[PDB]
Amino acid sequence: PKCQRWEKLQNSRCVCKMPYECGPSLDVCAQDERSKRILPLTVCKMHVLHCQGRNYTLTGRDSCTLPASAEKACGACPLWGKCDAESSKCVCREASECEEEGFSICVEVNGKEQTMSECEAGALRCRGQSISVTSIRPCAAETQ
Amino acid sequence: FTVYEYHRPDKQCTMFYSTSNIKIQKVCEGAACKCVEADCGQMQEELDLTISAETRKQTACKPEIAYAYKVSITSITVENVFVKYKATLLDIYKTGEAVAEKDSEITFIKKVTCTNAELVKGRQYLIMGKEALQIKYNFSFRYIYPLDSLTWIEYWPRDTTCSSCQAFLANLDEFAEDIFLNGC
Repeated sequence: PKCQRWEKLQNSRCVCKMPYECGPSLDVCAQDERSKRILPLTVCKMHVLHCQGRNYTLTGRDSCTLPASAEKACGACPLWGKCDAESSKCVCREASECEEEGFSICVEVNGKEQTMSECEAGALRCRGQSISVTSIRPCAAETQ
Repeated sequence: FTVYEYHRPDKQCTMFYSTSNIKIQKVCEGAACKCVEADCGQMQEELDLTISAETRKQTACKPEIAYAYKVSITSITVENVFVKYKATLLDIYKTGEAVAEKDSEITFIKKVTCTNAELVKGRQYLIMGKEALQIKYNFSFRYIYPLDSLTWIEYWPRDTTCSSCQAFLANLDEFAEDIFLNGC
């Protein structure tokens, strides 16, 4: 059946997933479904809501107080990282430690827009690399 | 309980009963029907000021909870242990076991002992409880809800802010949004 990152297929057919089952997605800034005001959100929850016909709006990388916007402590690490040995701080993983399925998202890196996995962008964010997220949808950069 | 006409002895009629009270009961428009345990309860008051929206999340999060939605009551029926209570499905949050997508407009039946859980035709409403018994005379009994005892029930405001006041509907919207975005 026809599953997807915002999805949960059933009865030999495609279907949407619950925004709470999408809750483990990377945090980012967003905007109101019928107003100009900015607020925190997650890419998988916003996708599952849009798959349920709910409204949403984008925001810049600094436009809201998203919980995942900086490196975390031990015992609460996002999917892009884990606790270090005998240490209270969390550490960021290499892109090969992609245990989560992830979305694919658009980001600016080295002064250029590029599509990458949500977990790889999360690793670059957590390790303090110079990045700027541009949409929860992928870029045009892979066009041929 | 049975009879025949003495002037017409072929004209014989019968029904079965007992003195003992009955608790294994559900009824349907088909050849086999589901059963419930004597099920009846009571609803909440309409337009309740600043009611506990987090308690609605806790009720929908319960292990017995596997029906939960926001809908318009469409019409009713006549068989007194299961007056059918048809609907117009607006949204769903834990419609649960072997269910599917909204706008199905299916029944949510009621019984005569449940007098504190009355419903209004055309009225918007919010509710929670157990899932449907999944077989009938049709290929399925899917989403034919039991509306059984200890279930949640309340009115859903059709227009909010002039009704003294919008904060009650906004609390219900926050409860619905918490069930959708955090769940159980």
